[PDB]
Amino acid sequence: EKNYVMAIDQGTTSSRAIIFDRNGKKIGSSQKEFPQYFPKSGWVEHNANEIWNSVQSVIAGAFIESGIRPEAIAGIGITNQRETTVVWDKTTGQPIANAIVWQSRQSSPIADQLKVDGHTEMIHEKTGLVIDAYFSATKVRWLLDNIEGAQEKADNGELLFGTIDSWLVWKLTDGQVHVTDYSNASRTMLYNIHKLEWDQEILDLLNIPSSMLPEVKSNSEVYGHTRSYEFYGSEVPIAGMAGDQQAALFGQMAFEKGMIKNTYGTGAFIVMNTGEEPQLSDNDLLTTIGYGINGKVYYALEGSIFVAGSAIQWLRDGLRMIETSPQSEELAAKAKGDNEVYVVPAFTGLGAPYWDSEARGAVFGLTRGTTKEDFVRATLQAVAYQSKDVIDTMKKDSGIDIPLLKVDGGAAKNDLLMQFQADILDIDVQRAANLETTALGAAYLAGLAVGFWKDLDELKSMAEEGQMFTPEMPAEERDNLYEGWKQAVAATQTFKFKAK
Amino acid sequence: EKNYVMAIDQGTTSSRAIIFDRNGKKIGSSQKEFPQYFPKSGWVEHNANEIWNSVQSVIAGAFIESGIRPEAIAGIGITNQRETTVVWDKTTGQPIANAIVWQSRQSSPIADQLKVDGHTEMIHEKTGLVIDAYFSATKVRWLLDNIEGAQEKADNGELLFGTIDSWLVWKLTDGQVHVTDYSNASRTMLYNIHKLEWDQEILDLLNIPSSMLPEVKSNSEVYGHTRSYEFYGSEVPIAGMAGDQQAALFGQMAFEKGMIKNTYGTGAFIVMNTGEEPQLSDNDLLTTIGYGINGKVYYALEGSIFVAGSAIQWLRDGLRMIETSPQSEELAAKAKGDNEVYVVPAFTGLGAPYWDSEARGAVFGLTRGTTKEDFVRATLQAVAYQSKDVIDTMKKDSGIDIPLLKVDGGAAKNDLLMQFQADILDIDVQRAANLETTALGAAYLAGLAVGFWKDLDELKSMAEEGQMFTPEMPAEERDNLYEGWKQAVAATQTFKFKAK
Repeated sequence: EKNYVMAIDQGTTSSRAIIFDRNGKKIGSSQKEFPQYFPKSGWVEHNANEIWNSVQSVIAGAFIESGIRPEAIAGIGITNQRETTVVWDKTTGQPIANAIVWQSRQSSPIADQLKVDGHTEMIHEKTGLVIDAYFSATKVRWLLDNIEGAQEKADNGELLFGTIDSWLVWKLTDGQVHVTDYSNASRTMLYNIHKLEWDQEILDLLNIPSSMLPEVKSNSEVYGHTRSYEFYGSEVPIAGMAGDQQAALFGQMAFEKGMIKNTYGTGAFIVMNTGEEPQLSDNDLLTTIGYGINGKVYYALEGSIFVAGSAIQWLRDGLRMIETSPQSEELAAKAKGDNEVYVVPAFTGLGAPYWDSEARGAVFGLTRGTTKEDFVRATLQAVAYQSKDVIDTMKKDSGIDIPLLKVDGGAAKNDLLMQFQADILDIDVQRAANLETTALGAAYLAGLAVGFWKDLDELKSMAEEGQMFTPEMPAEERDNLYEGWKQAVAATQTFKFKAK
Repeated sequence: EKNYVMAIDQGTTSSRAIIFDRNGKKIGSSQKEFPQYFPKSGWVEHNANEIWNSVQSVIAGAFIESGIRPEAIAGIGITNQRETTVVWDKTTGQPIANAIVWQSRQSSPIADQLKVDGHTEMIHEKTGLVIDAYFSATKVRWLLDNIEGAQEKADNGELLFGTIDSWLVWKLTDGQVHVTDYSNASRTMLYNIHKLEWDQEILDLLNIPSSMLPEVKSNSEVYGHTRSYEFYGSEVPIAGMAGDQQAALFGQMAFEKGMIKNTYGTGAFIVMNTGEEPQLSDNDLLTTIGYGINGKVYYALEGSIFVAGSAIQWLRDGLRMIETSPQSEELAAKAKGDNEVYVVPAFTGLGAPYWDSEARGAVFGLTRGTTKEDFVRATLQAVAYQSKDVIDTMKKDSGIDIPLLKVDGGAAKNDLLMQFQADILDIDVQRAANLETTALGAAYLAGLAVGFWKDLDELKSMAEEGQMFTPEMPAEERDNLYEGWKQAVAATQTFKFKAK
């Protein structure tokens, strides 16, 4: 236990591990994709054993690339795709079925039914969330409805539930620790964010035995130590944990009320720190927990954009319009049209501020002159436009003006996209020097827990700001582009055809 | 109470690790490609640190996939691309330069000069080999010629030489052990195979200091134990070692005199076991050491075909005629032509039985109706034809009639190619149940050294038979196809153009 901390980032389509020194500098890293299953249209599943294997792989890869040995690791921090739900057998460690991903709509019939039975308001008051298949609760209900015998095993204390943080810590401790942090728990829709406890009324409503549930802890404390007889001959403290979007918020050093970031990945998620009190007005956004450290709980407002990077995957894999995902920026830069085509890629419904689960993907403004380049450019721009919807909502809700947006994520590497984002927002966009701020955030949490870094000030002193994009598009051009987006979304929301 | 053996197969374009149980069943494996460098025409280099990283990765991957723990491995067998040469600093452990691959012709001017100065008869009588850039000797000379200061450091005991086996054992032991086995040693062109020692007269001729050279040991004994603080730990015996083609011979259980195999991979290599006395006539073939075990040394005859699999990589990367390598099987199966097109892919010269370093790749029988499919089929068929050349030479030299050929290697999976091989040879072709008999060979060697398996009879009790291919083409067709090949080769050997 010495001079390095490791972060593991278990993302939607790949896992990553990174080892940092006491300066916050990257010494080694490794990344590996894992299988995505789509058994029925709208369903998305992961095999949790394959997720664990990808994590084992990248932990190995980080050590191999760094030349660092486990005995030198002070702490491990863990961050993850949120909501994605695993249920597993307590004795064998075997998942009962595939994990259901946050992307999946397979549990929508159950969410719909909860709405028809009138629970929307109660759920929102307790959890800060909205009744939707997005969150863990209906994924658990789905698994206990559909996996033969699962409900009875659960009623007999034999099955455990966990989000990915919890699953991984379980794996790493070989079953000794079944824990989750406040930020991940807050995403389950089973957790009361005001009383800070699993909500018994929701549990009863859904017939989920409380014996399935992990204990909830802060985002920065020692949860246990590795056994994992792959982590070599070392018992390393598992010491920081947060949902990926909250990890990014922390890694961006957004510690003060009002500070705001956006992470561009498979989806895009705008999170504002609101401090120790939720927020007077939640309208059209989620109220969630940012992080719990130093005895205190810090809340956040979040607007979720479900489909961002995955729209580009669709172009590649569905339409086969592009050969690779990076090729998309090459094509978009070459677009020659008037910029009047709009793609609203709401494959699973519109996220914030709309939260309209019946919307599907749509395209507008097509003409004979519309080229592949134009269509790909419009697809990329969607995430910038919806980010503005969200950020305007955040100003309205928070009554705070927003002079600056910090940004991170794989997709934020696209300079032209970031310039466009600044241009349409008419606010400065500050891109992180190290785009993987999710992993950095988890490393910070773990480092603070073990005394690797002592104080939030030692973290600040590591801050080395990145590329700044300043707005350079005139008000008339910007107002026109955004007004066309609003009309596109409006028109998308009018298509609500349901068969029979 | 340890119940598994691991084999590491460090090949020409990828490395692979497999864990076997005491019945020989594969429990887990992992394979990883690593960069191939071609700095000039005819040169082929590997970064030895990247090769080490690939082996680290696959050692992890096999543990990860199998669920087995390093404390349960009875011993590790290592097998490798032969001749490939690394020279490194004894103190830093840093290679002085890229390794020079067996494929590389960069040291040809040095080999050429040795032939001009009449050293053929003497090198062959000492080593069983021929003077060619293929073998390690001229590659070490190239490194001492061309890396500034290298000859002086070598002369001062500061640099070590190793084929890949030796490099890997050095890395695994963190610099404790500098060893090589008889089979790998015999391929350097620095090792006297009659006297079983490094040949001083060859070393003086090439000005190679003997302090560079590893100790030479048998193919089955404990060379040392792992440190490798990534091999978790667990100090596991490093216990079997052989050049890849000799490991395959052992893996096929070709333990008796006369028994013969061919391994179809990047190159193809026909090896016949000639027992405890070398073979009487070596004409047109190599005399090499098969393996040393039980205090005895088993010799072998070899015919090497440099370009087999790599002809298909050339179709993919050079001509861009196919999308991936697997696709070649599929194109060849659709070929409609008379089968009268011949491709002699001798990019770096012709191997056994020709050993003509000045021949280059060539193509014959083209007509306006020759399709891509026909071109691809002719390319694949070359290795089958040249294997007949070699097998007929072996029959000539040994007087042994050869009624059966055992086969293995990745490229042997192609049933149409394996049938064609049996067809043109008019002898039965028996494919290994497990195509990676190389790794199996290394495992057998390691297991025998630590008593995991006690005696050769325990090895034979594991034999599970593979697919048999029996000849089914009449004499006239077989004789015409082969005659055409021989004319193609003759014509290739007549093109000997050299500028100036």
